[PDB]
Amino acid sequence: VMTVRDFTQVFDSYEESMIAAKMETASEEEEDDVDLELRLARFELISRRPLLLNSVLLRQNHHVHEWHKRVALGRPREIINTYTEAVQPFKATGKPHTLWFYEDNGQLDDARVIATKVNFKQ
Amino acid sequence: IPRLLEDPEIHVAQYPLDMGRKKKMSNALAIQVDSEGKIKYD
Amino acid sequence: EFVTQLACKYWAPHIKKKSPFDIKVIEDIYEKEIVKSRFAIRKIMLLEFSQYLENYLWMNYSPEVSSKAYLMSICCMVNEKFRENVPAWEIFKKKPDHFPFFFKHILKAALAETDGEFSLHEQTVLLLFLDHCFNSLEVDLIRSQVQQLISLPMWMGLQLARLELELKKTPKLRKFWNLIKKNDEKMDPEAREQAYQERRFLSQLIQKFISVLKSVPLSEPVTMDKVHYCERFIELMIDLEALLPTRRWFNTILDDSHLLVHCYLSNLVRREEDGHLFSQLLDMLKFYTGFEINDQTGNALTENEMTTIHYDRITSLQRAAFAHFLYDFALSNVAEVDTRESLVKFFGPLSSNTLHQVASYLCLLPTLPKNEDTTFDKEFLLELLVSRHERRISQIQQLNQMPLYPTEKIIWDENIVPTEYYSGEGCLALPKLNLQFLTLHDYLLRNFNLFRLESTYEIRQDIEDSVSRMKPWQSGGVVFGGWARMAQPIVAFTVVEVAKPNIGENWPTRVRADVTINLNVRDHIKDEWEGLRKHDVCFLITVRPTKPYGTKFDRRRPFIEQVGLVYVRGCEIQGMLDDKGRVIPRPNLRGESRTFRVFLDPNQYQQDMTNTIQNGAEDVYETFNIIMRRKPKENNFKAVLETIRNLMNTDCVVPDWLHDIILGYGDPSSAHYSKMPNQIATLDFNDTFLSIEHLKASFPGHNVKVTVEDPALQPFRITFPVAKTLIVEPHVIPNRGPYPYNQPKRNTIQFTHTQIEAIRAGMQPGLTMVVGPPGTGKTDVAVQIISNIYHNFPEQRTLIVTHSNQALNQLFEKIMALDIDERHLLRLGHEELETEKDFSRYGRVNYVLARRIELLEEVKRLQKSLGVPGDASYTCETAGYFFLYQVMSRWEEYISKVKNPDVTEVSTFFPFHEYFANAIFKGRSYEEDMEIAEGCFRHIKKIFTQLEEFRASELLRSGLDRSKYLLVKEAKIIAMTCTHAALKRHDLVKLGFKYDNILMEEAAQILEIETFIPLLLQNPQDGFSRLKRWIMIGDHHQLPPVIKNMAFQKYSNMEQSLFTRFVRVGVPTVDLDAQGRARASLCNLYNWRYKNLGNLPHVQLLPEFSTANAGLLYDFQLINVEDFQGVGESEPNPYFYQNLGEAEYVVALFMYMCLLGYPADKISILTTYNGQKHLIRDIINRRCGNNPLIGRPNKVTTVDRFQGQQNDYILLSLVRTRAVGHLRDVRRLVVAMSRARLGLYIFARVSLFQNCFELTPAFSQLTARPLHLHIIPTETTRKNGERPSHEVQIIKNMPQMANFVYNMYMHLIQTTHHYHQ
Repeated sequence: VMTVRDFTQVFDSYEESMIAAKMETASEEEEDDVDLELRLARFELISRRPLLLNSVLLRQNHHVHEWHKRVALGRPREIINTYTEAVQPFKATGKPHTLWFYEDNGQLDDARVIATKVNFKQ
Repeated sequence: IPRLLEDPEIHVAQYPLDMGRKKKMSNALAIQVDSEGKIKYD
Repeated sequence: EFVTQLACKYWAPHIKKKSPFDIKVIEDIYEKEIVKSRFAIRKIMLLEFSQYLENYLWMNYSPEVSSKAYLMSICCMVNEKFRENVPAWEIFKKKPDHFPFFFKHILKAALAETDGEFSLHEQTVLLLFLDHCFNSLEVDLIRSQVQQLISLPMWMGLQLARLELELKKTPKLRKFWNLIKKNDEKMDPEAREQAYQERRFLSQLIQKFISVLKSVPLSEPVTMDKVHYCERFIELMIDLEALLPTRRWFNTILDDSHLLVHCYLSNLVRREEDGHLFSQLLDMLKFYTGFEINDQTGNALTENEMTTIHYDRITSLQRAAFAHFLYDFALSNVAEVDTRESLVKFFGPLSSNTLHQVASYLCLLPTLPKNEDTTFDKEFLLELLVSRHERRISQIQQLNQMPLYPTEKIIWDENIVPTEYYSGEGCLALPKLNLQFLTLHDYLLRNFNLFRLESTYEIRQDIEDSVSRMKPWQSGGVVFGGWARMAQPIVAFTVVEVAKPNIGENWPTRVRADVTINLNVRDHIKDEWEGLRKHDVCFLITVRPTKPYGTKFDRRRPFIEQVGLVYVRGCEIQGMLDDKGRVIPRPNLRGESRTFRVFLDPNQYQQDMTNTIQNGAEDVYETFNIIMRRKPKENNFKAVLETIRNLMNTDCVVPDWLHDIILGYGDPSSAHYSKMPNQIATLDFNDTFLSIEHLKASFPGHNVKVTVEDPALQPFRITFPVAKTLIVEPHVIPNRGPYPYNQPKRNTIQFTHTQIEAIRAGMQPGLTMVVGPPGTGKTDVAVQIISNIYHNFPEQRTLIVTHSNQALNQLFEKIMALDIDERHLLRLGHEELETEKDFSRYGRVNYVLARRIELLEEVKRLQKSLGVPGDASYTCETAGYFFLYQVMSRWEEYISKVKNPDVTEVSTFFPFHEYFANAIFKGRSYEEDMEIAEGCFRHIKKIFTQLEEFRASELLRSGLDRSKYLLVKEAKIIAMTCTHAALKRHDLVKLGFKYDNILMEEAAQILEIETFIPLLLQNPQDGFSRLKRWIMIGDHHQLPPVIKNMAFQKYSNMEQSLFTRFVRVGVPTVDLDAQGRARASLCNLYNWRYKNLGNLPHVQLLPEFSTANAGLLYDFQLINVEDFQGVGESEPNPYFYQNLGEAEYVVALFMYMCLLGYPADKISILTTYNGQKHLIRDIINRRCGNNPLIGRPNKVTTVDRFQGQQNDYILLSLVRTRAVGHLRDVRRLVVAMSRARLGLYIFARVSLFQNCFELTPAFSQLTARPLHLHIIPTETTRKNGERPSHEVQIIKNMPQMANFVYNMYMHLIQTTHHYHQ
């Protein structure tokens, strides 16, 4: 497996390396899904939407909208970020900008944490 | 159609609950109830 | 008797004088024979076969006599010729003058008011005729008429707003548009009006269709003529759309008409029975209207281009939405709004008027005037906007979701799986093979579907037979009243694995199941079921029997109702389980129960599960009660489909100089060697020419200049210019050592100048096509090409692909006689060894192992001859060390002394005297002895070169790994059948199989897709195909690939090989022109079919070809055989055609010959029908039987089963008396005429075949001789031409012959007595 790791580093040095990396991710982890999403951000779109569907089925939890955002490269991926929000904060707004305060967004993130409910209200 | 005890026209061997189809020569002496009531354990 | 009497009077062939042309004959035949019989196929056949079109209709056609009946009659004949697969256009090509007038009036008739002058059926006939025209643009006469219907000017049929939209979309188009409008000014008023009518034809035809379609009621009874018109119309749409020259401008026209939306909302598609075929044709059309190709460039669209197209559409819809209507929709991201669901949500609530207005802003419909209501339905308007803008899945995703097995919903659907009873009167929902394909995906998918659907037919026969034999009866359970060899009751079935889907895909990656059977059967059957292996395909079947116990089955009746067929699913054997639960030194299992683990199609599984979960459908996989196996050799369909799909998925990297030709467009000659940029100037022809005289004679049109004047010094190298001058350099083969027997084998064939052109072409980069008529030396050309490539380009590897193992046997036989090392040879296969040496993986591993032993012993002998101590034996490893350390050192020192200078010192310092003591120098000259020394070193070096190659067998113990090494590395020539290549492509690519050159034989016998697949048995190299050469050798004038169900040939031309398509496309061919296996007299019976096919010298001059056949005056005869006991052809079983009169006559002739002393084995008996084959065999056994004086013929078989075979004497029975049948295929004729070396004797109803126009060039020759058998029973050394010195008796019929042979035999039984026991 170490040879596969060094070869993965060789793919990291780089189309064929992208094939080795995508195979490394598809070999069958959320951080690794973030890595494959970074590969979508670099290499290459519908297939990326399919792998993103795989990452979504693997874990319906808030960076997935950003994974959808690669398809926009954006209003549609932001819409996916919005529908994901319905399926569940600022990410939908970022999708809106893609179609085109952070502190309150942060207290909102405190709301996003998994009397406490009263705090969620405040 | 049924093929089980559960369920003349059939033209099949059917035995519906428990009428024995093979020799047993069982010892048991028939339990009896008289008129309305009782298993005649006496 | 009416049509035939007319034929005899006015137009029939072989009638010296006919009555003059009379228009009323055409009028009477059309109204009273064709129309009144409701266009009866048998009537139309009789007319067509009688040569009505060629001899009466067309040659008497003129504008002044043209009528409805005349136009229709011509179209009926042309259509029938297509139905019968005979040339349809020859008479028009002969007299083209009035065809433009005729064609224009076909157009008028096709557009004629519905139910007017022309009936709907008559206009269906015209649709089909026009379909044939559009499908025949290779004919100049037709193309010159059709051009105006399908070029850019046809766009004047577009809505004005759509035209402007397109011209804005492609601004460079406008100047061409303007130029058209200008040139239109130069036209006189009638030519202008004619031009405009032609330009509008297809768009107007669409309007006629739409109104016909709308006239179909939803539930009320409908006339079949309307249904069939609509069907043929969609067939026309598909063909126009699937061909780039007709698609290029028409695709926009079709879209502008919104035909597809009309069709999907139509009452007709909603009729589950009536509109079923229409629906399936509709799905095909939809595939092409949305096909992934750029109409203008002709290039396939990328995924990015597709997405852009879709995004641009939404974008322009949002622009119109924002400005004029849908505010929220217009501002939303594309992905939010572009699903069908979202689009219905946004546009569904809107009024009809608003939707019409939206469409108008997209130039889809004319403006809705203020305060007017639209005339279109809301569902039309909605579906128009929705279908245009919704997300589409790609062609690849569509393909990847297809199950590879047919279900019960497919197997009995005769729209896509026709029976052999298919007449050709209706159309089918099938792809067609002709000349061109849109893209590689189009090409691969057409072959995928045709292979898929054709294989499904054989599956149905397998299912109907085996399941019927099992006699499923009701007991609410099933009891089987019979047993079947190929099918067993399922004792248990359980899905044991449903694996997770790969990322993206919505189907499980793998579904497995365990199926148990109880082999309570005959041991022969138990063995066969236990003979199942990995990748074997079986079918899982569910019957819920309809009949009570004892009820007879009738095979003539609908199978599904007969047995209660509910489900069919396919599966693939992984392996049988052993008693330790392991998937299978194979074990001996106990008991009669057997369990197999199998793979289920994952796409089919998901669909069934989805159907169950969503719609409450029962779980199919809990219901199976029958499992059926098949014959392995007839059961490769799934593996072939898989390989084709894989090929489609890949980037399909074929040579860029092949891609366009493969798709059938562009310059057909652009891959010829003379047009390849990497054409090689100088080639070593090695042993190709036997002498300088042979060489000079090999290039008739060239001036040969030799680099050396001395005639005694004249192998040859030839340099070609870049001008009619060839520079020939003789050279000397490098000495290979002091054993003169190690001089190379050499070619002995004095190739003709034409054969040389083939060999020359095959040595060059590019596409080489060789047409090789019977016996013209295809095989010798092939091995010479292979040999020349072998020597000229040692690094390069050659792949050989044939159709049959017989051809491979022939190639390897001839290869063995040439200078090719057998370590470089390899033959793959899934077989009886027929060659002197074994070239299988097994044979080659064994050769290497045995050769390694011998060579290591030579190293030991070399060691000792050098005085090096050491008792250990050498390995390949230590042999390598020895060569560098002991051999190379000594040689380098030696060369340092004598090559850096007397004759004496060449020998005095030669380091290997003792090793070669068993075999040196002549002491004549330095140069000679030095080269002798050099050759000795080459001899020794070859030993160590081989051992280094053989080291792999020391590093790889198993025979399988050893064979892999030979396949991937060692072999330079690798051969297999196209069948094997298709099955093994996946494994070959995984192994890293590589090759540079492909040679094929029997190329016109190989299916299109099985010709294409061998191009891709390797991965691309640096983004390009490694393929340097493609050589195909075959004969399209002989029989085509075999199609089990001829309906797929009739409708789809599925038999057409790639070879044949390439010849038709116009790829230049090398046509071998001198045969060497049969009499010149026999060669005449088929050489008319070929370009300049003559005979080789030895056929012309050797006595064995001019010696007559004993007891027979003529070396060939056609023998007329009238009725016997009131019967001619007979049919004891349906389609089992026989002819007792012919059979008895043939057998009697065979007996006559045996009684004359003929070698019975030198006689083979052929016939065109299997029914007659069995009957002749029947008579052979019942008349010859236990006769000592009469042997058995080598074979009694059909002409189709005798391809590539021959005997000295052939007895041929044509059987038919009622109709000509499949012998009308001239290819079958040519094969039948060329199976005999010395004698051909044919028995037929001569009159029937004489009347057949296509068979005339053969039969006009055959009837130049008597039709009564001329025998010479008292007879050899008699020559072909000389008048015989015996009595010639004429047998006038079969009974007279059977009499004669009886008397002759009874005289021979009394006068002789032979003795075999």
